[PDB]
Amino acid sequence: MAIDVDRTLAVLRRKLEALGYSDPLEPASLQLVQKLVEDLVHTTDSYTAVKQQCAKQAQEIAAFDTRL
Amino acid sequence: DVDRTLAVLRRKLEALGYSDPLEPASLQLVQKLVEDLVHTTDSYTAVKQQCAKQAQEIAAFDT
Repeated sequence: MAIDVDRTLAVLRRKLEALGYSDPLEPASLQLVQKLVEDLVHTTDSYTAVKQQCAKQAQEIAAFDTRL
Repeated sequence: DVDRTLAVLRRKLEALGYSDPLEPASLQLVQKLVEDLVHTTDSYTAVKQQCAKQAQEIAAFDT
């Protein structure tokens, strides 16, 4: 997961130092920006879900404390 | 359309000796996206680890 982000940064960094991505209205440039946005959305979704998992587990843990 | 307004504005700025104004703006956007992407990924990983711990703690309560 962090490996995927790492790769994304690697590809991005190549593109920036590489030529042909200097024109932000070039389709390749706009889709590069679009990919990053979508990556952030998916990652933000996953973060939200795992926050729920953690929250449910905290509830299960606190449920034991009361049983004793 | 907005695309033509920017193209016109681009041309008039090249004439005045100014580089494409969209490029700097685009770079800043990417800067913020990268930062958010990494920050959110760190938090994700951190919570993901907290779940593992809690999972063990829950496994111990059972047995």
